[PDB]
Amino acid sequence: GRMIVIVPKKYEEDIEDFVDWKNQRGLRTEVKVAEDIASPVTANAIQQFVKQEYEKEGNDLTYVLLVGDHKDIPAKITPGIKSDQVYGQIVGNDHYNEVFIGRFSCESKEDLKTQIDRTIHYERNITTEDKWLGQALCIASAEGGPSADNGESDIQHENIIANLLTQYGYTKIIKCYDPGVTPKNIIDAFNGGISLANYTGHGSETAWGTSHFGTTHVKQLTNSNQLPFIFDVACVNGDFLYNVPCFAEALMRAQKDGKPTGTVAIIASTINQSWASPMRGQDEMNEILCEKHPNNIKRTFGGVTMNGMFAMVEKYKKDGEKMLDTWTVFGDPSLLVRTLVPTKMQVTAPANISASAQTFEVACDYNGAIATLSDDGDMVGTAIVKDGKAIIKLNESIADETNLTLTVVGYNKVTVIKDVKVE
Amino acid sequence: RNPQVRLLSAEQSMSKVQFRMDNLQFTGVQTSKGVAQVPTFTEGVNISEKGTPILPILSRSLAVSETRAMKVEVVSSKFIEKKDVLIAPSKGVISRAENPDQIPYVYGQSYNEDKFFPGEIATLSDPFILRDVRGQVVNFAPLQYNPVTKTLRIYTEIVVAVSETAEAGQNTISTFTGFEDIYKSVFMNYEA
Ligand SMILES: [Ba+2]
Ligand SMILES: [Ca+2]
Ligand SMILES: [Ca+2]
Ligand SMILES: [Ca+2]
Ligand SMILES: [Ca+2]
Ligand SMILES: [Cl-]
Repeated sequence: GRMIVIVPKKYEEDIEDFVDWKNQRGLRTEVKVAEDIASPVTANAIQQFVKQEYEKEGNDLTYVLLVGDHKDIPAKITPGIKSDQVYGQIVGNDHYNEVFIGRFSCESKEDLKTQIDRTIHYERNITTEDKWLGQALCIASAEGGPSADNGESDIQHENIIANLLTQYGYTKIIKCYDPGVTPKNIIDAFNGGISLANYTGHGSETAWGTSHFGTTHVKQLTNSNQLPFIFDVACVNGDFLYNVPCFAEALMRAQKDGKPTGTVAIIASTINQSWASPMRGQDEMNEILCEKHPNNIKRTFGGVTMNGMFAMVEKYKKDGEKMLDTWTVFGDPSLLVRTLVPTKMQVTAPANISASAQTFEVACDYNGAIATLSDDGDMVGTAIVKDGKAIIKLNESIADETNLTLTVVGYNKVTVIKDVKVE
Repeated sequence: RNPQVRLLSAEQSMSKVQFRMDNLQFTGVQTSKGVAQVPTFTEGVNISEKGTPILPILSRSLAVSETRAMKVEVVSSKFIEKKDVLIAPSKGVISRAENPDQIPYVYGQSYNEDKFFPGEIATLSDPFILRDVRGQVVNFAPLQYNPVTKTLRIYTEIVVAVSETAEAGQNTISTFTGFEDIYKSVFMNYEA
């Protein structure tokens, strides 16, 4: 597939390194200046642009990343709905998304820089030394009963998720169940190191009902580039239209001595959530995350969460649709999620490539890995590793080139980057 | 997931889906009319209107016709009767702004109506389009309850035939291969 980054003119130069990396790692990424769509930027204009981009040759548009807060790129507003997800609802009068939507909500250049830096570091720079991975945090309220999804209390619901994660390979589960959860309990879980967090309970625009951990406690986080992604079942935690930064925005924008803290990604609601339907969505998200043979789309934060929310519409109908529309992705929707401590890949590639070459062979011990040839952020060719090798087909001449960049990414693998000399 | 729910047949857009009751349980709850029962079963979901009996349903997605309106027909059904049963009334859609433990079970006017609720043992949800595939959800309602007679009908097996009609459908459509695995996981009749 491919991604379009919709960016305000003031942030156009700042997203350059991000776009380079996405193309370098095998995801075709283009930029659209928000003011070039319409000035001022309206929800309706974004819709007709995403729809017209989707209809372009190949029908391969899969991700849309929105850059900026609501004043920069607005959310679609309808009675009782604040939505970014509706931008991905292109084919059919239904709530089943064709395109995965994500947002880098920022009110400063620093807010954008830290969201770019944390995304690139997560995909490119995570090593076998990142031992905070494969550790999850389960948070639950002391409420829920027969009226909830699968007649489970929030604690019973989180305990089932905890068992599923442990079975998959998560080496540590931190359980913070009400009564008595304090903000310090959450601060310590983040600082100790976690790669996933699940929340089920009440919420406000700036805090969690269970723990009372909020936007004011985010400055106490010291998890420098040790960031979890969160499946958040709570009201208004993702209301990025609020007069002060919302819960999800504070965690995505968090910095400590120029290093990213908080979260790499979070799915949080812009409105009050229903009791049962988001529990179903949260379960399916964790089940898709814990799948053994999913596609490269179900390997992304947008793909995992959206496919999880599809079951919610299937089982809870109109109420599930209302939850899907408002359960907003904060972060890169194409983010290649990590669940465990990565293992190294054995990558064998020729040191040189012929100027008149049409293909490039790459040997890799991990089948399903994506091998990509790039030229300073411009994708030259990409191929999947099958039967121990990737045969990269060049989509342009490299006759005048001196060097090419080879990038190999793999699920829960250390990213391999090599230089290829052009002979 | 209910393991007894299986695809019997699949030809073009036509599908034969079998439902079988799995792990049916009843939870006793406090109500104004005394102890009432909250029914639960594997993959069972309560979408019952507030004040009407809690009668969980099972929903499954199917890849359907691209241009025509679909219909659902019960080709096979089997039920057992449970007499003098008090089924708990639905609390409806509860917001996470509320505490459900503090919300009481309140009986609506539907509890004075001498008929079986919801009425249909099989329905179709509104058709949708997921990228290049037109889909539709089939719903099994294996718990039918008459509040006046206090009789509960437990459908142990329901076989439905989902086929196209002579009518034009709602939300109709009209290389990339990335959504193939999504179609396989969403639709139980896609691989077939
Ligand atoms: Ba659950
Ligand atoms: Ca759609
Ligand atoms: Ca905001
Ligand atoms: Ca060049
Ligand atoms: Ca370079
Ligand atoms: Cl129809």
